[PDB]
Amino acid sequence: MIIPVRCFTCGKIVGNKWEAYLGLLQAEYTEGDALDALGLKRYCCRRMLLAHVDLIEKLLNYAP
Amino acid sequence: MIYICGECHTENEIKSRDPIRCRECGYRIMYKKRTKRLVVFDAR
Amino acid sequence: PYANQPTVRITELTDENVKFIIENTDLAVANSIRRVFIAEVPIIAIDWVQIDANSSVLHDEFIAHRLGLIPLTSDDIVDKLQYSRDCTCEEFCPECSVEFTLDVRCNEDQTRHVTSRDLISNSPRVIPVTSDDILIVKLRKGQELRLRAYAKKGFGKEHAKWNPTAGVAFEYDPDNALRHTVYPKPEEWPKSEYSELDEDESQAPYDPNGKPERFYYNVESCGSLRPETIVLSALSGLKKKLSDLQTQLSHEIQSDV
Amino acid sequence: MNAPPAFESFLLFEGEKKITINKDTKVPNACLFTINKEDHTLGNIIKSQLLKDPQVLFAGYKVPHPLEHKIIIRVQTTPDYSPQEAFTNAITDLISELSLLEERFRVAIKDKQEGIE
Ligand SMILES: [Zn+2]
Ligand SMILES: [Zn+2]
Ligand SMILES: [Zn+2]
Repeated sequence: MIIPVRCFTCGKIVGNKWEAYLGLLQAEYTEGDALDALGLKRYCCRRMLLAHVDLIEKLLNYAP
Repeated sequence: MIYICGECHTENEIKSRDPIRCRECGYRIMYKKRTKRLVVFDAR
Repeated sequence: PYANQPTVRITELTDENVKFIIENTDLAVANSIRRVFIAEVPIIAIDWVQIDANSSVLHDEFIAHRLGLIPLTSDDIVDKLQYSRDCTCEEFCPECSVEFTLDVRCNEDQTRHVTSRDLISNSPRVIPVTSDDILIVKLRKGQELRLRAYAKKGFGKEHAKWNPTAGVAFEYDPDNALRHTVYPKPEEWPKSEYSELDEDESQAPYDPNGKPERFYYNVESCGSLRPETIVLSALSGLKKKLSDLQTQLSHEIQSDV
Repeated sequence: MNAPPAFESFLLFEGEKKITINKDTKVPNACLFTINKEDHTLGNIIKSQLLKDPQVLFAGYKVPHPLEHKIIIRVQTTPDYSPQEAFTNAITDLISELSLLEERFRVAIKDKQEGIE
């Protein structure tokens, strides 16, 4: 539902990078470039952002 | 005790053995208010 | 029948990783200090949460879990803190704890991000790593959150929130001079980063009376400790384990009579 | 409850003692140490040092169950040597090795206070 704070395998901090990923993609950077610029390299830390579905933005549509 | 309407979220004290309806909204689904005794968690 | 004279040589040094090389030692010692960077280096982290009002989307035990994995600056004051099970105080005291506090309320219509810039502490030595911002939860107009947390001291055998390191690389013998591993077709394998072979060779020639030396390390860090004090605190922690076991032993073969 | 607290893996209880000696009766000059609340990190560091002694005939260790926390070490030496001797001489050689490596390391990081290049 929300980006995890740590990669499950390494332990590298991945939580703060979510907004940036959307922005780089928005800028039209190709996905491969965006991930590298964020600096993730190992293919265990790239799976974190590449395969994340953000469900928290759809539970904010229901009035409290 | 104190109940919360299911539509307008306006708290209203319902007395024992009394019909279940809101006020200013006329609604019939009530949610009980969260307790005030405190419970502690672990980040683990 | 005695020890060795290992020699260290650092290659890189940044604020998030160290590359070095340990020559002239045994494989068992070069590995036993690879498991100490991970498990037995002490560090600070949150371990006690109490929620007063949570009307967000995530339940109470979701937020109590995303808080413990936030890394706190544990640079210098980890050596002054007792273990809360050893300290002679009550449940908590400023000698074995650090108290945090969060309180956020959303009033405007635009959504609100509850980052880690809201964790407000009392001791100016331990703060979350901000000197971007880790996201904790998002709030809608009319929702709020407020809590109190304490941050204890421990290491990585308790819980994986107390280890101070990301991936820890390690490798030795970049070419199969010892044939510890056996390739079926040695031509399809990429050449290692540390290799010294030619561009048209696959393995070094086999030598039977060999022994593994010159181990290569690369230690990253999550943000709590500097990458060079993760190593200094590991060697100083492993030495103090053997030094304490030798006490119990000599206390046993002395009470043998 | 089936679930066990995490501190049971390294924290000693009240009645337990960390180390225990027993003499093996099948062969002479053999002993069997049983360290408590320990694992491969310490078990393996000892065995490799005992083999470097030219007066030790046997040395090994095992964790009898991965879900309990206890190791076992067996040593056998020549008839003019003692297993308790070979054990404590091994430890003082590890400590003399780690404290040395710490000095050579702390020098290497301050070897580039500003930088060598
Ligand atoms: Zn990773
Ligand atoms: Zn109503
Ligand atoms: Zn205290």
